[PDB]
Amino acid sequence: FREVVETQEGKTTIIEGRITATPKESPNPPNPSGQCPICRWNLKHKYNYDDVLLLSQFIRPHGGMLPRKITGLCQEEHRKIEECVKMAHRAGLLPNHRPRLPQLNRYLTRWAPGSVKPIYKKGPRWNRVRMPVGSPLLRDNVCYSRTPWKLYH
Amino acid sequence: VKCTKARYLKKKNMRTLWINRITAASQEHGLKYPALIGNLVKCQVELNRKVLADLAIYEPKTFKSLAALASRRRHEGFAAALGDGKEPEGIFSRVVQYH
Amino acid sequence: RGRIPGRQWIGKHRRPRFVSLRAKQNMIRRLEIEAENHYWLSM
Amino acid sequence: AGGQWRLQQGLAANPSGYGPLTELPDWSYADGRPAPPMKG
Amino acid sequence: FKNKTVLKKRCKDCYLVKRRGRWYVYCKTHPRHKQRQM
Amino acid sequence: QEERERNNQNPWTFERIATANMLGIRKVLSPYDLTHKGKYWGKFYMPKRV
Amino acid sequence: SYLPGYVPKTSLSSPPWPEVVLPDPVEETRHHAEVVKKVNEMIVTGQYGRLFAVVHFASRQWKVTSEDLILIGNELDLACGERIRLEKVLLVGADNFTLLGKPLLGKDLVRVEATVIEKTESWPRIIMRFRKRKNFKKKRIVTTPQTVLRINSIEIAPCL
Amino acid sequence: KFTRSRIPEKVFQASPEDHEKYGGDPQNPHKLHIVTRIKSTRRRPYWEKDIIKMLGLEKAHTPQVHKNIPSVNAKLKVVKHLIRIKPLKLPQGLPAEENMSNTCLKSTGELVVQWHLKPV
Amino acid sequence: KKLIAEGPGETVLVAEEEAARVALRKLYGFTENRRPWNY
Amino acid sequence: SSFSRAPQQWATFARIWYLLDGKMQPPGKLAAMASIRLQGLHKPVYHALSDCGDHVVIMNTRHIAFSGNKWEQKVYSSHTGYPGGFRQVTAAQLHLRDPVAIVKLAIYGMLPKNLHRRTMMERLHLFPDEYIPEDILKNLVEELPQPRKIPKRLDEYTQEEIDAFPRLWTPPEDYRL
Amino acid sequence: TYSPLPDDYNCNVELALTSDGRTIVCYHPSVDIPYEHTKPIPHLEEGPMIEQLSKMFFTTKHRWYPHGRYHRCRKNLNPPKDR
Ligand SMILES: [Mg+2]
Ligand SMILES: [Mg+2]
Ligand SMILES: [Zn+2]
Ligand SMILES: [Zn+2]
Repeated sequence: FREVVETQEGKTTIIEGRITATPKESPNPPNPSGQCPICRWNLKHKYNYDDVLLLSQFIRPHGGMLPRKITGLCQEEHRKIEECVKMAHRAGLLPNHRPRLPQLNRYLTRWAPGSVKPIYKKGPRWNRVRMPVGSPLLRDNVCYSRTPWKLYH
Repeated sequence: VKCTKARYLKKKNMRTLWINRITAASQEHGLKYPALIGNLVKCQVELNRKVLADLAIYEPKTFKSLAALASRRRHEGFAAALGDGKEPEGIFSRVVQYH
Repeated sequence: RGRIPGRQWIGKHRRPRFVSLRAKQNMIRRLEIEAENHYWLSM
Repeated sequence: AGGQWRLQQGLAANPSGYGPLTELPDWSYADGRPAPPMKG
Repeated sequence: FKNKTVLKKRCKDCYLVKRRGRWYVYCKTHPRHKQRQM
Repeated sequence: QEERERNNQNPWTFERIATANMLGIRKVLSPYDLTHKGKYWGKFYMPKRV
Repeated sequence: SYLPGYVPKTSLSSPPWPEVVLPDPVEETRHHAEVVKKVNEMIVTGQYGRLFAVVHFASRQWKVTSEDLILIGNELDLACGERIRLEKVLLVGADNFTLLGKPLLGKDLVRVEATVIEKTESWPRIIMRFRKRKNFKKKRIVTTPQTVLRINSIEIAPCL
Repeated sequence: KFTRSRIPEKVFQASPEDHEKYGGDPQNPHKLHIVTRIKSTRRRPYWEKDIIKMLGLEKAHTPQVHKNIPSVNAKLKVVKHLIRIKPLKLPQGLPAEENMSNTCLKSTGELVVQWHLKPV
Repeated sequence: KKLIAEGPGETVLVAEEEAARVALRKLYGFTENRRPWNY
Repeated sequence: SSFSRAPQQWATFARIWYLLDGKMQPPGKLAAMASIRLQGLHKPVYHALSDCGDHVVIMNTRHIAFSGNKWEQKVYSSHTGYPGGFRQVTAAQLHLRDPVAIVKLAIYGMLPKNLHRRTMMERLHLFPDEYIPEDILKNLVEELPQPRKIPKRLDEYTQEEIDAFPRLWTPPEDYRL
Repeated sequence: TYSPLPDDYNCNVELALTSDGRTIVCYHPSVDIPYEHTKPIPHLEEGPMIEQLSKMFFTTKHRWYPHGRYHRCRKNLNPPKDR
């Protein structure tokens, strides 16, 4: 990475960019012949929002998500983890990443709270307005229990 | 007329009541009722829901052995799920052959 | 709210009943043993 | 419960159908004599 | 302004976005091109 | 369509159950349904169906 | 360094339940026999007290002990005061151990003796089958035969 | 309208895949079909309910034997969807006259001639 | 530091005397789980 | 046993006081385990005629959380009796007005609709904060565990766990971040 | 060392089969409560009375009201005792 600073001198100003410590991965990829990281480490269907150790690696300090071209992820996976970090962002698991400056607990929330409207009336069983949980993207995760994931309550 | 068909209600009510009792004592020991009876019939013990419930009332030490007997069969069954054959069968999963 | 026209099981519009995996698992068991039957009463 | 398991080994799905749970004599004399067969 | 199920960008300046729970379409050069999702 | 019905993992289709009638389904069905197997329902057409 | 199938620690990396391992069978066989023989000499020495028993009779189970009454909804063709030895027992248990079968226990292991004391005609159970606005009604009174048994005593054999 | 459904005979032609599955060798075919009813007689045409009564399977969970011949095959074919079919096989030879009483059925379709009622 | 008997009760006094009763039964051998009278 | 008649019968059908911490738990799962403990289903001697129910105490009902947008989606509706008395309030607004409310009407649906309902409801106790009177805090028995594990935060994850977890990909140096 | 359940609250449980493998036996002596797991020992009217005892017994006020003579006479005066 590189850090840029804009310094303040009297009647002048200087902009300069310096290189910082470049982290790296471990020297033992478990699964070679993998183009994306989930295939190189076998995390294709065995991750979620709660295991935030890898999610912190695919974000910015303010809370911005990295691009696919520089990270090198699949299209299906790139849209998966950008969802999972949004679940973690709304859940409040990364309080140090509050973006830039000059009330209630919450978790497992697909959409944003402000934009979502209430349901003043729920229809009958055959037209019940059931609320959503998670997303259709992470449905492919292996379910250790026998019954499947209930995405809509 | 209500006295006649109430017998089938007496059967269903008392039957389902025993399910709640055995489901309760199992949860106290750390198991659930569907897995419980599955291990019992797998381990060849034909104890109906009356005595199975009533046993939990007066000797929880015995019902703990039934639960411990049941939980061990689950691990034997899961070990069988990993490898069906090609292994030594479970010691308690061994069956008696009548003829 | 949520009523339906007339009776619940007949007519131009009725309650739309839907399937459960229980009933699916039940009926496949009945026709797969019938496939076991189909093998045996042959030959 | 367990009916599918019992027929896997060849036993009756209902244990009351056949097997030692019912076919044996349900009572005998205290002196060891054999009781008569049951109607069932 | 106008509501409409399917959206269509009339001109290049038209851009569609997701805002407060619905699909909107805004155009600064042609304000009449605005189109809400229904 | 012809490769989907050839490569389908479901071993059960309208052809087998209808011609053999393993559960007495010919009651609910029509005789025209034997040639209108699964795709059709009155005038409609379900290309997703197989 | 890492196995190809290895995965880092996450919530879905491993199952939620804890991993377990069963003991080896050889020492278990010596454990199966050792715990049995100390119980065998326990009952021979007579450390136990009461002993309850479960019984399959008349197509239904009962939890029973000694000096306890029990009823059956039919006649056995036994004269009053006669004793009988019951064959089927699912399990019998004492204060500190239990003897469960597969499904029942052996004949030589137990000897459950019970006396027949009393026989009633059941109290009059009335039944009425009725249907509405069609003049369908009927009555019937049954007095089924009943017999009262009592388990006089239960004992166990040293054979095991 | 609904009528009696004629079945193509080609359906009842076992392929090698079916042979390896059910273990039924085509040569040396079995002789007798153990039949048992599961589906109710109700909500079925008049020809379906009287045939199963003509076969004598009004009672459910009651094993009853029939022949493996083309004539009786037509009967339980049209009402095949009301019953289970299982073949008859025995290691201990036909039931002798001395062992007529001590017979016993099994869930695997076996019919043991001897039944002494205790394990090995 | 070794137990002999345990007894429930409404209050501490009722539980104390009940636990005293529990010990007296097993001390004299009149427990409810004792050998019934043989015949 | 060797217990007397009345003391033994008393200890069997006696009541007990459970305790539960509602920090980062859903109102349903704590209601599910609570409701079965209110009738006394956990007792193997259960019978509906015998009121063998047990008390339950909840804490941190303010610090609860749903799974989904049910803070906004869910609506709790009631009718006073007059015309226009039908009103609706979101779970968020209802929480701001009464943090004790969400659980008490949530359990209210779980347990059956009998006359034993209101007896078991008042037997249950609720507190928004972890501050309890000494009277009801002293007569405790056991604190049953929570249904769901609470996920840890980045500040909570120790360093040895992060070091044990392997970094996955190489970032090119030519990147602002 | 492996155990199916924690043997620290009810009884020390261990299962055992005869060498032939036809019967199962169990040995479950009850646990001994350690000394460390212990502690040392140390008018009004209808309205106010019905509510204060309800708050005392943790129950409702309905059952405390008096019933009619219809139910008082139907109550059995010689109920049977078991054991
Ligand atoms: Mg039933
Ligand atoms: Mg209507
Ligand atoms: Zn991949
Ligand atoms: Zn425009």
